[PDB]
Amino acid sequence: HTPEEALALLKRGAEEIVPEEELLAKLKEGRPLTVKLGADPTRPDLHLGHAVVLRKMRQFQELGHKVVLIIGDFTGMIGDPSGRSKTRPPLTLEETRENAKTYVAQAGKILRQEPHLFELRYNSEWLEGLTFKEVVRLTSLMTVAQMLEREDFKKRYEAGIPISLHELLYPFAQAYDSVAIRADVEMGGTDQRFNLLVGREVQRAYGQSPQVCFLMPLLVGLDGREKMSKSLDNYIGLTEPPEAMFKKLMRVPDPLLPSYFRLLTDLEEEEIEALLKAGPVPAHRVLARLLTAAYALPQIPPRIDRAFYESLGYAWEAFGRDKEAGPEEVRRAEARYDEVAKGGIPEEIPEVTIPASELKEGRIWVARLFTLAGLTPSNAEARRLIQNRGLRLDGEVLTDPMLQVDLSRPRILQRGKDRFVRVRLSD
Amino acid sequence: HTPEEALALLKRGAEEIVPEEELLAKLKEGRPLTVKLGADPTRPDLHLGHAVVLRKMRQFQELGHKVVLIIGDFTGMIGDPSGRSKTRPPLTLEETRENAKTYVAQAGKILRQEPHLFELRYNSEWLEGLTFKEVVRLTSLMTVAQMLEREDFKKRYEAGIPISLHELLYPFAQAYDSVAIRADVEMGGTDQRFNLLVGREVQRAYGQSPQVCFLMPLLVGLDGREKMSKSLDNYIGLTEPPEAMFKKLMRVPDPLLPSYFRLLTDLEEEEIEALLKAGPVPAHRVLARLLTAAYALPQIPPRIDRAFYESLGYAWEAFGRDKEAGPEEVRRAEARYDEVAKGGIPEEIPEVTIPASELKEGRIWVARLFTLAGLTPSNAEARRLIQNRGLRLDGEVLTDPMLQVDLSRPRILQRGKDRFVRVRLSD
RNA sequence: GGGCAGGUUCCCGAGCGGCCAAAGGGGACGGUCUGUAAAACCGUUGGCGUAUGCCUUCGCUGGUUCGAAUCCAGCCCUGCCCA
RNA sequence: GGGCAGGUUCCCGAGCGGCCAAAGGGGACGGUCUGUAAAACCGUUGGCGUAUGCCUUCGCUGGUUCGAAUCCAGCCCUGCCCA
Ligand SMILES: Nc1ncnc2c1ncn2[C@@H]1O[C@H](COP(=O)(O)OP(=O)(O)OP(=O)(O)O)[C@@H](O)[C@H]1O
Ligand SMILES: Nc1ncnc2c1ncn2[C@@H]1O[C@H](COP(=O)(O)OP(=O)(O)OP(=O)(O)O)[C@@H](O)[C@H]1O
Ligand SMILES: N[C@H](CO)Cc1ccc(O)cc1
Ligand SMILES: N[C@H](CO)Cc1ccc(O)cc1
Repeated sequence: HTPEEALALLKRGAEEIVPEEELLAKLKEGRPLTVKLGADPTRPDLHLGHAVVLRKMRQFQELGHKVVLIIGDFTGMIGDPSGRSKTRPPLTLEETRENAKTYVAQAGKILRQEPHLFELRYNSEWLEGLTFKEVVRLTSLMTVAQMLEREDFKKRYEAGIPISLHELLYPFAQAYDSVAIRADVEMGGTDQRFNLLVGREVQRAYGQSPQVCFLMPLLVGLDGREKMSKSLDNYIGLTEPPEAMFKKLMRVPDPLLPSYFRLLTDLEEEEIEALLKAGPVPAHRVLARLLTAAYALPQIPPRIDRAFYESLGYAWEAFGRDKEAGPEEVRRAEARYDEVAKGGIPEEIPEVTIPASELKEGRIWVARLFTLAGLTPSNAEARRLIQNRGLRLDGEVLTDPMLQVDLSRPRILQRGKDRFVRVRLSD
Repeated sequence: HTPEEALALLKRGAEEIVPEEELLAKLKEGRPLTVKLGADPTRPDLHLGHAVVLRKMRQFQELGHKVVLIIGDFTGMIGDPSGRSKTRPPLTLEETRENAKTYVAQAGKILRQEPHLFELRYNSEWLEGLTFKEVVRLTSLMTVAQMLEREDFKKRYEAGIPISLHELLYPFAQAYDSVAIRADVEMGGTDQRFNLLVGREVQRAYGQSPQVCFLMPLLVGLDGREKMSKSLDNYIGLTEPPEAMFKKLMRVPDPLLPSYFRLLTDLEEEEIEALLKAGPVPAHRVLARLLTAAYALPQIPPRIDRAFYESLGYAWEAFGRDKEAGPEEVRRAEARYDEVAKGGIPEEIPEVTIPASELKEGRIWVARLFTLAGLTPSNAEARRLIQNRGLRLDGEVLTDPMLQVDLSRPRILQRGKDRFVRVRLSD
């Protein structure tokens, strides 16, 4: 694909690219551009949200450009204020580096690892030794009125909500990473406009070609309103078992399916529109199958498309009705979903042995058992859950909080619609 | 003097000491307290303004405490925003270190140098290696709303006047210097409240006894309104020749004499009040004599008082009329003042030889001569000055801008009331 | 990144095509009155041996016209409103 | 540094001396209806082998009273107004 042609593929599904005429230009230079993308391991594991920007990076690699993944072990220590309406809490450099592990491992599910298209870097490499005098020069490149001109900060300032002064350095620390690696393009979610812009500003200061800001739409999380985030618990991990990933995707609030196909799949608007035709449930089945299938593999395919869907063994014309077809892992997944919907037990449930000592008088109080089992944070809670008709013992809905369970033979504990644990005597 | 007693001597003439009960306490610890006082050599030479805080430091040394003079060669690079209503301009670390020279030399005119009472330090020693991570911790000790709560910043922000973000680090850089040397007390002009307070804040963060902020009144400069400053050209240098120092003090606007005696001398309110009795001119004579006398010496006396005034040979009862009395240097000084008032020539005038080549046709144009002499920035100016009846040749008020001066024998050039230069042929 | 308002001489600031080295105010400098003060008042506030001559100064770099501080073009910087 | 208003449970937030493990709203969790969705509705929202018993939780540390989340004292932190 020639320049003019690449700028298209890339431009598709993208929120905004500014300044676009510069990306079109850089493409014409016939040399691997440097595509930057950082992530602050404040919490482990990546998720479908990240997949939004990562699949895009992948696509840049696919057109021969090099991607540099910046693991913000340092920045993550400071905490990125973008969005947050409250100072993010502190994090030690040892912590962020612990999380980083997951990020490296996991990025691979979407990114290419071939050395000429992928470099890994932790900004703590070049940021710890940034000198006080050097900082002063960065922070002198912008004015107070400009910082406060940010959505996030404005609101907070006006609302009289504390803003730690250090929260103002973050933009610059991120900005530097750009200079650090002469980035041609910095990838990002829309909530990174500001940071990506300060990146251009700081690059000029260091006499470098101002990177091309590439913003991707933000994927909304399972709650329906807020964006997917590791801190909001509304995400679908990139490395959850197919069972889990499949069920969660079956829960993506209806009003979002359109967005999910656009940001997570490669289906033509037409194919999407016709899917919603079949209705909500059917679409979910499809969306779920694709992604559970895709992320099941060691690395997703260059394109999650109608063909890829069919290559699995499904009939696009079947619109999800063809449950039987499909991989012997996505199958069982969708299968577990349905059994549970019906109110049946999942085939494979986690067993958890219970030391005879934990017994008392030969039995064990249901309240405590559910806790010893990790289904309830505590007896009191269990009790409460039971009064609320929320736990089941061997399929039967418990009703006697004082119940004394007999662990002679295994038992199948249950909490809510889909949390199962088989337990037995081991001691 | 016991603690309770010291807290008094010190408290006299001082703007405010906060928190006072802490200084009273520290005094009782019977151990040399650490009195901090920094200065940013943005421009060379100290002046009577500085003398305000320096004489106070001296007094702390006089009661046995140790003074640590911090030469802000680093801070001076950043630029202290206090007061300034516009970002101070940049300064290289090599520059500030050039100026520093003057400051060390000159501080001595007021400060004691005995090692157990005086230490010299350039904060660039401990500030250059302050790490980015370390900075983040300093700037996290305060909120935006608090920075903007400053007189200086508020005004500017509201007034829509640019505030470089780096201007916000200065407080912290100064604050650190406190931690750096476990300062018990930081001295300062009232325009340093904020900085001195952030110093306590930052000390707590580093688990140190929050220093005692000691604010001294600001001495107003010769203009009459604005405070004396190296950047406003309204100062009287601590190391100007007695001639100069004497004449400038004879120009201290009347409405300020009270302040000048209080901040620069050690005369009881009573003595001051009775001086103003004699009237303006007489008081000036006295004020001038004292300080010109005092700063004439290699180091001022512990107290510029009525006794010291008399020890010079003056009659306090004479109220300045006794012009003859006095040192053979302060005498000639006051003498030059008067001759010039009368319109006479000063005895000792600076000569400046003029290379025959500079001649043209045997003469030299008055306009150019005044420039070759350093009395006028340029011919045009000279011409203009002359049209304005502002230059004199040999006592005669020039009137012919095209005049061709004859440098056969010396000539006495003059610009305004008191700028004289004798010039002659040398080549 | 996008919209609008700004960028001019020491500072702030007016600026129209040629009347622009460029209004006014401030500051500062000279001067008068004085006390080598203040106030008031009167001037000055790009440079060149002395000048229908040239250069420097209107954010930068180009261009239009005979002629650009004004106009056009790209870029830089600030405030506000955005994102 | 000084004045005033705040600091309470996952969040925001009411709080009076004992009625406080502490109102209400949000979120979240259970449940009903469903499509393992939404909306609506009904509950839950410190812990302890099962409890006129104790502990943890009202910014920190002390103290008053029989009894403190409420009161007093010093200190910490935030917003506004100051300096
Ligand atoms: N839900 C999302 N949808 C789309 N892109 C996302 C989403 N979350 C994060 N990203 C992108 O991934 C990049 C890395 O995110 P990172 O984890 O560093 O911070 P974050 O925004 O706090 O993440 P989280 O959303 O997990 O809080 C972001 O710069 C953004 O471009
Ligand atoms: N006119 C003055 N009157 C009284 N104290 C002064 C005066 N000028 C400066 N000081 C004091 O001297 C200290 C050192 O001043 P420094 O030269 O570092 O900064 P500055 O305030 O810019 O000085 P300047 O007044 O020369 O601009 C200040 O912290 C202040 O305490
Ligand atoms: N700050 C972004 C969100 O956490 C991630 C990041 C982006 C760019 C970097 O150079 C570093 C981190
Ligand atoms: N910032 C003050 C005025 O210039 C001077 C100063 C005061 C304290 C220091 O630690 C350093 C400099």
